[PDB]
Amino acid sequence: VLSPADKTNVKAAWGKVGAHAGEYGAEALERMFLSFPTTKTYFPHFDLSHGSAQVKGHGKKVADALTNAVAHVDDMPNALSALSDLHAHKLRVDPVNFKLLSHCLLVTLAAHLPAEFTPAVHASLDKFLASVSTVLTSKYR
Amino acid sequence: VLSPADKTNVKAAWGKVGAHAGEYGAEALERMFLSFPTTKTYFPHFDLSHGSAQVKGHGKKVADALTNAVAHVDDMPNALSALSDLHAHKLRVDPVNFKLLSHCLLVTLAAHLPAEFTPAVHASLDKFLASVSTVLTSKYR
Amino acid sequence: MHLTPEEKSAVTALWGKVNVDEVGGEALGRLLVVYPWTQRFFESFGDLSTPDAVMGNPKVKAHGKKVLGAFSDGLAHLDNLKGTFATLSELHCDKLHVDPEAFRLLGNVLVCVLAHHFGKEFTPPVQAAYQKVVAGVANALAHKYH
Amino acid sequence: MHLTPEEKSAVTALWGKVNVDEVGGEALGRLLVVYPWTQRFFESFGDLSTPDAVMGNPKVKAHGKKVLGAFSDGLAHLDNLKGTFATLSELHCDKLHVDPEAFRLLGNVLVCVLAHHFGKEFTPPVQAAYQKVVAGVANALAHKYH
Ligand code: HEM
Ligand code: HEM
Ligand code: HEM
Ligand code: HEM
Repeated sequence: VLSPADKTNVKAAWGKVGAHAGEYGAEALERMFLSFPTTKTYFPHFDLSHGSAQVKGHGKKVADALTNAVAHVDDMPNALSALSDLHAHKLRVDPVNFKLLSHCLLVTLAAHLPAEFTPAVHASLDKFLASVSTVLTSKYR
Repeated sequence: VLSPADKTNVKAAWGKVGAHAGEYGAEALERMFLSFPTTKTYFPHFDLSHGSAQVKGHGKKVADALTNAVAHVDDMPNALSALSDLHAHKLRVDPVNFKLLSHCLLVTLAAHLPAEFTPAVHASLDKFLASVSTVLTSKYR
Repeated sequence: MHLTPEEKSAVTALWGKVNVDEVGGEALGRLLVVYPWTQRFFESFGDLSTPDAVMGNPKVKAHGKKVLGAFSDGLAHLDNLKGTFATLSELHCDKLHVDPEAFRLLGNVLVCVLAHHFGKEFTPPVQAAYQKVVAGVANALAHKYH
Repeated sequence: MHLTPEEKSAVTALWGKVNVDEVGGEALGRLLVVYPWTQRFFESFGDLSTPDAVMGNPKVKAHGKKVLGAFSDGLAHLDNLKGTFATLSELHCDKLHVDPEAFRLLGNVLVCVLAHHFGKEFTPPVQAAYQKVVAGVANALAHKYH
């Protein structure tokens, strides 16, 4: 459960991301595809090449949704209902995969928000991605 | 989330366990020690030998808690709060090990309730164990 | 694959008693039922809406038998699983796009299936041999992913 | 390892730029903070009640340096991590009772620290290669558990 300190930390950190969230979404995907090649099984229809517009676009989409989650950090389940739906009944991504993207997201943030990526902020962001993961896979069965 | 169906399933299969819960608890442990030896790192103080009384004693405690969770299927977070606190604060069992135990519990039940261990019940028991594990791990960070 | 001679004999002795047709059908059906997300690979199999629709689906039964057939063959080459499974590994990756985690779920389900069928015969130690085996097979099937 | 000459060179080259002192202290402390349950192994270190208390704790810092040191030496035996960590694997199992999963958590913490430190320099391709090493090291260390 996200503590008030956590919620603050997250809103701060994400606050800093700003106009770059789209780029960071894209970068996180790229790192995921390269580090955990099994994740590519879910994107056969994409051009997974570096700088692919499909990848960029998807990067934006994910980032945006994260944004929306930080904004409704208090009501995630409700804010992401549709997305939890899509994933459980359409996409059907295996839950193990959520942890890989989460990790690539930390790495990307760390590499971009040096000053802001403190030990306390790191812990919070992780918890947050974990909560987001739980929400997205809650209606799986 | 557990559905009415799931609930009926669990109560029924656990219903059948009856007085063997204890023995089935001990057997799930041995199964786990044998198949996933890394779990043993948490019981350095135990005699893990076949028919160890420590294991017997422990299997009963575990079975009692599960039995307690079934009894309070509509209020597990509260029925297990204390055990949740213990695991989070003292034991500090890495989360991954819950899945290992859950797995060995399923094998144990499968091995003992052939008539009841139907696909439907199997699915329900798996969701159940997952739920218990989530509760026991909820206060970890 | 750290199968001691005694673990290997145990895998093999039990495997002698298995009806791969039957077990294949059960393991695969059960997988689609416990982890419904895995149904994403079989949208052409028809009706998988309920446990009976899945367990009884003629297509699931036939596919299960195929899968376990391949697995059985693997059991005769415990020495060279990666070699044994290489073309299949490539197919699953490149053509089927099957997330390998699915191979681990099936292994666990299969272990529950063997427990269900053999009861007491599926001892703690027999389970541990089979645990090594399903893991080795899943690993072999994921070896060619890229 | 299943490291490409190119992957080997990438690992090797960034490492050359690492301050093990600083990176070791930070990786271990971050671990203790992100995954609080890993503190069960360092009771004797003191007050790890807060990020600041962990990050400031000298015992943590010094243990961190020892861990990264051994890690550092393993990068010289990338073609035999198994043999490089054999004695360390037994120790961790038989004396320390450390769950191998912690090896995995640290690994990912390490990658986060590296990214943190190197920014731009720590590219997707460089991270990919590092992910293979941390995974490799963790396997090596868990290898002798029984
Ligand atoms: C951090 C958790 C995640 C979030 C917030 C997220 C968010 C999204 C969003 C916003 C969409 C687009 C919906 C639309 O098109 O309207 C999407 C689609 C998709 N996601 Fe998830 N995702 C997450 C995790 C994952 C993971 C880990 C995978 C696979 C490894 C994945 C696989 C997919 C796929 C394949 C699509 C559809 C792609 C397409 O055809 O455009 N997602 N996700
Ligand atoms: C759903 C799964 C689990 C349940 C229901 C459960 C329940 C319990 C209970 C009832 C106790 C005894 C507390 C007391 O002294 O009153 C206990 C203790 C303990 N459990 Fe858990 N537990 C679970 C999972 C795990 C796992 C996966 C591990 C590690 C592999 C673990 C490790 C321990 C340890 C080390 C103790 C202390 C035993 C002793 O020193 O006597 N538990 N657990
Ligand atoms: C023990 C692990 C497995 C083995 C030995 C195995 C073996 C096979 C074999 C022999 C085939 C037929 C190859 C061909 O069409 O040329 C096949 C096809 C297939 N397998 Fe696997 N399989 C395994 C696991 C899985 C799992 C766990 C899934 C998905 C959850 C899966 C999904 C598929 C699909 C979708 C096909 C093609 C079916 C079709 O004809 O439409 N396999 N597998
Ligand atoms: C990169 C992976 C790791 C490496 C290379 C490593 C290496 C080492 C080394 C070289 C020692 C020195 C002890 C001696 O020689 O007597 C040590 C001790 C120890 N390690 Fe590990 N370690 C690793 C991961 C971990 C993790 C993740 C933990 C727990 C979170 C851990 C817990 C310990 C403990 C508790 C000690 C004993 C220190 C003492 O005596 O106070 N290790 N490790």
